[PDB]
Amino acid sequence: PDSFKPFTPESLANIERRIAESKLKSDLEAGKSLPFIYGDIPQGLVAVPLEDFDPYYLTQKTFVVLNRGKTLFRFSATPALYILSPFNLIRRIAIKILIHSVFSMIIMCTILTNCVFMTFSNPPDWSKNVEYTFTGIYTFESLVKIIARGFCIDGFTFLRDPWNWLDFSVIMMAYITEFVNLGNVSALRTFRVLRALKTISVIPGLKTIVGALIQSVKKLSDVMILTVFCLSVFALIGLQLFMGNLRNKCVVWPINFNESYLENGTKGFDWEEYINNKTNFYTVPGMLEPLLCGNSSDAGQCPEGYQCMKAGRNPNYGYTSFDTFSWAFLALFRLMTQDYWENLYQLTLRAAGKTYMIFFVLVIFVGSFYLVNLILAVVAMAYPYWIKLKEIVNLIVMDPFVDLAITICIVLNTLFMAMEHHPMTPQFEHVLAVGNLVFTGIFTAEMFLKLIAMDPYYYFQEGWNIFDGFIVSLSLMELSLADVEGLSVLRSFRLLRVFKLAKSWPTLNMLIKIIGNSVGALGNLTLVLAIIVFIFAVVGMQLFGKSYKECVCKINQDCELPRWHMHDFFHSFLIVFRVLCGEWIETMWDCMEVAGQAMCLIVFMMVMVIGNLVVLNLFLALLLSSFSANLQISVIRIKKGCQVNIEEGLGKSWWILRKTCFLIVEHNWFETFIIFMILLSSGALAFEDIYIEQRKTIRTILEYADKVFTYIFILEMLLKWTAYGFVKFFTNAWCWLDFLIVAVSLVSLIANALGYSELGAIKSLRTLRALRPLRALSRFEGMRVVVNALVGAIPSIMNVLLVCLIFWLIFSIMGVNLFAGKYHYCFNETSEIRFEIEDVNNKTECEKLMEGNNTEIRWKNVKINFDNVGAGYLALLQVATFKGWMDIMYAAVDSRKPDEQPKYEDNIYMYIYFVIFIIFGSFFTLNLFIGVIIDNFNQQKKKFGGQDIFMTEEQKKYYNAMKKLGSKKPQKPIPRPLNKIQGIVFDFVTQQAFDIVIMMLICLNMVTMMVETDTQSKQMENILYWINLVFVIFFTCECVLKMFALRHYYFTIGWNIFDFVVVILSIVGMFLADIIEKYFVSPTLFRVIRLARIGRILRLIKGAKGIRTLLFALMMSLPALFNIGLLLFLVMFIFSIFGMSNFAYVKHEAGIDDMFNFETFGNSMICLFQITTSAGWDGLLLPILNRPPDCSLDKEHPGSGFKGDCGNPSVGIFFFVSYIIISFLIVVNMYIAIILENFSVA
Amino acid sequence: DCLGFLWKCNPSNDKCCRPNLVCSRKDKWCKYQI
Amino acid sequence: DCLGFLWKCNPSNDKCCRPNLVCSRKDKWCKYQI
Amino acid sequence: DCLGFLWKCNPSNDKCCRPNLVCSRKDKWCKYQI
Amino acid sequence: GCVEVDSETEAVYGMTFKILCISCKRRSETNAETFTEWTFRQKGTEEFVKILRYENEVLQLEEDERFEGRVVWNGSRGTKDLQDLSIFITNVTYNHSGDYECHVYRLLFFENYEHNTSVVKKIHIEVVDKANRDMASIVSEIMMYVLIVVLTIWLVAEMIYCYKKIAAATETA
Ligand SMILES: *[C@@H]1O[C@H](CO)[C@@H](O[C@@H]2O[C@H](CO)[C@@H](O[C@@H]3O[C@H](CO[C@H]4O[C@H](CO[C@H]5O[C@H](CO)[C@@H](O)[C@H](O)[C@@H]5O[C@H]5O[C@H](CO)[C@@H](O)[C@H](O)[C@@H]5O)[C@@H](O)[C@H](O[C@H]5O[C@H](CO)[C@@H](O)[C@H](O)[C@@H]5O)[C@@H]4O)[C@@H](O)[C@H](O[C@H]4O[C@H](CO)[C@@H](O)[C@H](O)[C@@H]4O[C@H]4O[C@H](CO)[C@@H](O)[C@H](O)[C@@H]4O)[C@@H]3O)[C@H](O)[C@H]2NC(C)=O)[C@H](O)[C@H]1NC(C)=O
Ligand SMILES: CCCCCCCC/C=C/CCCCCCCC(=O)OC[C@H](COP(=O)(O)OCC[N+](C)(C)C)OC(=O)CCCCCCC/C=C/CCCCCCCC
Ligand SMILES: CCCC/C=C/CCCCCCCC(=O)OC[C@H](COP(=O)(O)OCCN)OC(=O)CCCCCCCCCCCCCCC
Ligand SMILES: CC(C)CCC[C@@H](C)[C@H]1CC[C@H]2[C@@H]3CC=C4C[C@@H](OC(=O)CCC(=O)O)CC[C@]4(C)[C@H]3CC[C@]12C
Ligand SMILES: *[C@@H]1O[C@H](CO)[C@@H](O[C@@H]2O[C@H](CO)[C@@H](O)[C@H](O)[C@H]2NC(C)=O)[C@H](O)[C@H]1NC(C)=O
Ligand SMILES: *[C@@H]1O[C@H](CO)[C@@H](O)[C@H](O)[C@H]1NC(C)=O
Ligand SMILES: *[C@@H]1O[C@H](CO)[C@@H](O)[C@H](O)[C@H]1NC(C)=O
Ligand SMILES: *[C@@H]1O[C@H](CO)[C@@H](O)[C@H](O)[C@H]1NC(C)=O
Ligand SMILES: *[C@@H]1O[C@H](CO)[C@@H](O)[C@H](O)[C@H]1NC(C)=O
Ligand SMILES: *[C@@H]1O[C@H](CO)[C@@H](O)[C@H](O)[C@H]1NC(C)=O
Ligand SMILES: *[C@@H]1O[C@H](CO)[C@@H](O)[C@H](O)[C@H]1NC(C)=O
Ligand SMILES: *[C@@H]1O[C@H](CO)[C@@H](O)[C@H](O)[C@H]1NC(C)=O
Repeated sequence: PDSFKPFTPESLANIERRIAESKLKSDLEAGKSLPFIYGDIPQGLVAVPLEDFDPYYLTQKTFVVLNRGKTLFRFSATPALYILSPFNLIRRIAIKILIHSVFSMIIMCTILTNCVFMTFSNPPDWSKNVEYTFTGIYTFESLVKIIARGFCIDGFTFLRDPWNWLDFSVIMMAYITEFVNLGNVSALRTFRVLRALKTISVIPGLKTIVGALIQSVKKLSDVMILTVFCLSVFALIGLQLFMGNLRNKCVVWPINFNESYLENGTKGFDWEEYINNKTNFYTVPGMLEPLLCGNSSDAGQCPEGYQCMKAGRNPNYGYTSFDTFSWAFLALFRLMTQDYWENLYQLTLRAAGKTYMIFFVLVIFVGSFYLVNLILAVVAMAYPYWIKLKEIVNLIVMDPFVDLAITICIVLNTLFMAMEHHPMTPQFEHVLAVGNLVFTGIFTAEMFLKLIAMDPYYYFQEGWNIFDGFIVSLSLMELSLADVEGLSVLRSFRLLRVFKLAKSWPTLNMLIKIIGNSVGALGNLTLVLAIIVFIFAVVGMQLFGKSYKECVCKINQDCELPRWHMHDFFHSFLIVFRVLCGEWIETMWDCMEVAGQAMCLIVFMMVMVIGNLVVLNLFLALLLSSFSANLQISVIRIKKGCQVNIEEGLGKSWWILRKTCFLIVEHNWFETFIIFMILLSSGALAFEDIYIEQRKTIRTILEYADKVFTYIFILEMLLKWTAYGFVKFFTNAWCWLDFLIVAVSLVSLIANALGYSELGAIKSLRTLRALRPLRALSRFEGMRVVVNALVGAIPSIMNVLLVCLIFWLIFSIMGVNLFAGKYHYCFNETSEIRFEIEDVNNKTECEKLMEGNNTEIRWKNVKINFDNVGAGYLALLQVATFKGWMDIMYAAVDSRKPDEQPKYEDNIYMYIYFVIFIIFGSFFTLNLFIGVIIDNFNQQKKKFGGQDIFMTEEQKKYYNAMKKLGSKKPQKPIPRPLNKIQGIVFDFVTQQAFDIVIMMLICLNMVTMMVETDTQSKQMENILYWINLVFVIFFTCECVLKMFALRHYYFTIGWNIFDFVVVILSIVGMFLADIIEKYFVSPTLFRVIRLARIGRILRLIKGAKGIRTLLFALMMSLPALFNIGLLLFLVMFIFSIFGMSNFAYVKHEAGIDDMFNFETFGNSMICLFQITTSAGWDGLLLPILNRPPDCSLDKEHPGSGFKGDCGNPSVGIFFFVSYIIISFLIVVNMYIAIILENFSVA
Repeated sequence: DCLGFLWKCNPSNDKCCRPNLVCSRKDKWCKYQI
Repeated sequence: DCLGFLWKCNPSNDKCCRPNLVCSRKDKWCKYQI
Repeated sequence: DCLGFLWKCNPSNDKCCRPNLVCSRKDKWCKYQI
Repeated sequence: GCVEVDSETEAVYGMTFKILCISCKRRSETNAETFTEWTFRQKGTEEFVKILRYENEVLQLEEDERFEGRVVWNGSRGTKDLQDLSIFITNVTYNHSGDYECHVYRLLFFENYEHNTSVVKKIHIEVVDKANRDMASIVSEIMMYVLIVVLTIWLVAEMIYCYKKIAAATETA
């Protein structure tokens, strides 16, 4: 060590002799700091050519240079461009500049200034002068590299670093195009955005992050193969079932041949023009697409005078369909990612029938199994007076009471700000102003006293002190200056004082750690996400910026821009931020219409894939970092200053009487009988739909059976009382719950017998019968274990729940200050247009239009708004879940001063409030929740000592046996037949080649299915019939042949029976299909029977060792998922009955229509399953919030005694919010369960 | 001339010195401008 | 001196910041050992 | 001032210092005379 | 919404009776203009004869002593889009036994298109001197008692049998 010497010519001559000797017969790398062992660079040996410090390739024609920062560089000693030798002064000067840090800083500042200039849609004229400044800097940067090192000579040169390829291409492309001064602007404009990628190479520490993320891809190829294969199987299932179903339409029927004019005229008729003329279809007034229908008994209905036919094109410009494998494959990628899947869910059910809901339940369940694998794949890779006064004030400051009192004032101050609302009376407003004035004075005095107590202005300024001092100055200036008062955001900074509580609330402090990491330890990973989103925003704006305005009439009816577009940077960025939230299909339809499908599909999918990959990596990194690791004394000083004998006649009898009660109650025969009646009475609740009047007989039967059921449960309660005793009976919660349900039933029974059946309280007590199914929770041991596990985590959930509430409270108060009373708008009901500011500017002009008989003009309000903190919480929940957040966001950007008519995007920069909340209140908040759930469920498992918590004792032994059955490797018998002919046939059928022929021919069969299309001509259908026939013939011969060699040993192998049982379905499927196509016609059965052919494609699992190990891991979790699935069904059933009793008559509006409503048990379950994924729960709640004149309080329902179609907003909010929370907790436990099995498997 | 840069004020009555001072829309005393 | 979360590291004398990080024998970059 | 050598142009519509740099339809650029 | 329900069959002499005639249209959001005509065939008579017509929110009663002064509207009101066409007899007499037909003529107004529909609903009313109770209530009332007792004797029977066993075992030792 400590060996330095300038690279002299004799050094090179020695090197070229050294290589001769070697040929005739190392953590020290470039770009890394020199190790401490070598010591500091000599006093004058810095920034010059030196000798290599390692023996690793010491004999190569190489030399080294150093930097004042002790960083290392390596160069090839051969002359640059065959002229510039290392010993020339030409290299030395450029070498001194290339290595200098200041040179890099200029380049970094150059690109940052350049990338900002890329955000301009139409830059001013002088931008060209700035444009040529950049190319001047970039071209100079390359020259220094070229003059300091070789251009492309072997070894280490300019072009041997891949990043310099982009740098060279960027510079040359600018010269050839700009100076030629001709080209397609929208085509070559995008190549400049490559300049943005230069930030990756320049900014330290970003190259490693991107390199890791690129090599992060090759881990997922195993799961990518799985995901594509399964998506193709369900795409073939969905394609077969729903060919042409999404282009059913209600067309006027019968044909009026007299009134028909074909486009050619002549008063003729032409069928092809009939079913393609839009005017012949039915469109529900106010909708944008024609209505779908179906010929089934459970599908949609057409009005009178219309017929259900296949006509026109598929919905959503034709991009939503199952008519082709490519369009079927896209529809299932949408369903896998749950992007707007409720609309595809509802469109398919409206055309294929409600009985097909099973398909969407199945695809949604398995689609969740893919995601767990994808998340686990990436996880596997991150895992005088001055003195006298100073002492006096210092003696009161820093006292625990002073700190304690100020902390209380912070809590009291926050609660004071929550009282602000709209509309607010003058007296209430005055109290808020006076109270707020006092609070600012208290904190102003606090910092002034602490400013004096600590030596003036010097010791006070530290982390927390500067912040609250900044707040105090801001509040004082706001009280003085009108310009400060101009903007509403300033009041929010007071809310940040709430975090001052983190020093005493560990869970709140745990949230600061997560936020701090995102810009601390993981700053570079976060910065890559910022650069990735910026590049996509610029790239999309350049490609599609023009198209969104040229083709505007193609995607909007009014020939004006939609609310989401890429015509400028800010709106381009918002779309990119929107897909990261999971909403990409809706914005891709618009882009495909204007800019074509090929180029739009490619970019939108790269954003979805690359964008979500980086977000997921950041989320997992934050979690794994979270897993890393005087109030009382002040109170103390305040504190300072009967029993009948059993061993006798009756004692034997009475004690024996209690003993026999226990024997009967515990007896399994008795318990099973009671469980049978809990299902019978619970199932009798499903008949109370809007059609009960048509079921006079069934209503009478179930009315009397209710007496029998409630009598039996009374006896069960009495028997349990004696068997256990009052002390034991009233000690456990399960017996308390059963008691409560019985008591409620008796009250409604004796009261009903006495009378008062129409009493309001009794009627509202009758609706509580929906809780009767809760009596089954303790009777099924699968439900009890899951419920017990959930309750054990409640104390942990609550502590994190409080942080969520307090954190969300700040955003709720801040949003109130910005949007309170600014969501109102004047609406012309009869024509359905919000008035423009020219017509009505404020509430006053809207009122003047309401004079007289003008009942069509209304001063309406957006139902979900920020009028107060309570209403703010509901709005935040809709934003956090990304359901209904579009209406909330639209009203915010339109808002103006209170009581002013909204104007289109007058406040466009209010989108940032919702962007900030999603990043902080949703992304980080969910990180905190998962951080404790994972930790809590590990301690819960650990302290119990068991390997499972969602599984019963009976399932555990089955689980243990199944684990072994998947571990004992199969043997390899070779029972040769010892026959002349059967001997040879046995030999070759068992060779690996024979399997390869089978495997390949199945793939050709798979491809033959993808070629099918709805609109295919008969000739193509005729061909595809013969090809499929051959495959059936070929595969039966495979079984017959192997059943001829392995005549009796087939049962010994588990796949041959599957091969056989999959075969006999193929011959029956084709032979029976022909039979049903001529006699006993039943098309709905024909499609289902044809699905048997897809069984062959599943045989690929046999050779897919990559995917088999995960399908097996799925089977391990099924016993646990079954128990959780049961509890979800019970919760769905209970909430289903509540919906029918409350929302069965609300007005058909928004998300409530004639097929998806709460009028019937089937409809309620369909809607409840949809909400389970939190899909479109905003459109179901909105009709329930109606109040007159939006609804009629005395509307008539023919065939029923009910009156009115109004909802109950209070019950509607409680119903939907409660289920959203509950379904979230259960579904989160589902993921934890499957993840635990996979972790124990991997 | 002008009064002190802080003084009580009420809406619809611009008694503070003009045009420098303005009555606030939150509170009951005038405001400064720059 | 330290290597970052995703920095390439040398398993022999890995500089991945302990106790959180450790070199990957199979991927050649620091991972969370947790 | 004038549009430079090879500046964007049409055969009768250049702003360049023509004919010294003057337009042609083969490139729509004021190629410099030589 | 709208649910089609059939009318009751037996009307008690001396008191009122409501003849339901509900005909819901396939899609509820559509708008239409409907009017109805009622026709009646008395017991012991073969040909149907009109008895009233309702349209434009005004009821018209045909000249019939058996129905004059004792029939009033009981269906949908306040609109021309009728879906409930019931009528209410204020005083049932034996002249009112017979077959009824409730004709509904509905004209639907679509965009540049209108469809003239027609529906006929049939009702058969029999007059009795005293109200009867439906069989579903008769059979179910006894059944709940049979189930209640048959389950009560079963419970005590098992209690005694197990009481015999437990008492005997305890006294054995
Ligand atoms: C749900 O269930 C529903 C019920 O099950 C189901 O509804 C059915 O849908 C299908 C379509 O999906 C319907 O079938 C179509 O019906 C069209 C109309 O058919 C009627 O009109 C025809 C033409 O009328 C001319 O001829 C009559 C006889 O001479 C005259 O009386 C007419 O007047 C007229 O002649 C002259 O008079 C006019 C003045 O009055 C004058 O202007 C005019 O120009 C002319 O000079 C009739 O031929 C037809 O009669 C046939 O069919 C009925 C049963 O439907 C039989 O009873 C008859 O005995 C006879 O067989 C009807 O009266 C058809 O036009 C249409 O046919 C065309 O398309 C099909 C393919 O879809 C072709 O096979 C066919 O050859 C026709 O092809 C046309 O285009 C091709 C190019 O592609 C061209 O080469 C060719 O020359 C021709 O132009 C088709 O059959 C069906 O009617 C619906 N109802 C029923 C009950 O079935 C619904 O689909 C289901 N929905 C779902 C989602 O499942
Ligand atoms: C150690 C182990 C211990 C285990 C102990 C047991 C734990 C698990 C069970 C707990 C029991 C919780 C039950 C609480 C239910 C309260 C609901 C309630 O009091 O509601 C009442 C309201 C009243 O309505 P109204 O009279 O105004 O209607 C008027 C309508 N007119 C006009 C037609 C009459 O009802 C409505 O509003 C209807 C809409 C609102 C519905 C709210 C939710 C109701 C259902 C809850 C199901 C809970 C399932 C839990 C599963 C397990 C999870 C872990
Ligand atoms: C008792 C109750 C429990 C109470 C506790 C609940 C906890 C939270 C309450 C609400 C959270 C759960 C609701 C939810 O589901 O939404 C969260 C979502 C789950 O998946 P989603 O499919 O919904 O989101 C689309 C996935 N692509 O996570 C997300 O991705 C949110 C979207 C954020 C990602 C978009 C871009 C942001 C990346 C950058 C952000 C940080 C960058 C660093 C800046 C310094
Ligand atoms: C975390 C969540 C659950 C916060 C919930 C807070 C509630 C205690 C607040 C927030 C919204 C409040 C409601 C907002 C508006 C109104 C209308 C208000 O109407 C009137 O006063 C009548 C008209 C008048 O002002 O004279 C009656 C109280 C009420 C229901 C409020 C009751 C108390 C609520 C539910
Ligand atoms: C709709 O159809 C009804 C009958 O189905 C028409 O009413 C009849 O009209 C004719 C005249 O065309 C009269 O002679 C009959 O007496 C009417 N019968 C009844 C019961 O009213 C009605 O006019 C048709 N409406 C339209 C617009 O075509
Ligand atoms: C179109 O109308 C013209 C004018 O009568 C006629 O000559 C021609 O045959 C028509 N074409 C068709 C395809 O009906
Ligand atoms: C569609 O039908 C209407 C009604 O007959 C007609 O006015 C219109 O011209 C037709 N359009 C086309 C494209 O055939
Ligand atoms: C509301 O719209 C209707 C229909 O276009 C129009 O007649 C009416 O004048 C509008 N109201 C006002 C106040 O302009
Ligand atoms: C409402 O706006 C009008 C002009 O559109 C204006 O003259 C009037 O003073 C405003 N009134 C209020 C209360 O804002
Ligand atoms: C029916 O009319 C009779 C007279 O014919 C009268 O006595 C009786 O009270 C009436 N009852 C009703 C319900 O109209
Ligand atoms: C009923 O029929 C009898 C038959 O004689 C007749 O006298 C009577 O007027 C009819 N009407 C009534 C209301 O009784
Ligand atoms: C039917 O007529 C009776 C006659 O008094 C009336 O009380 C009742 O309200 C009517 N019912 C309807 C639905 O119009």
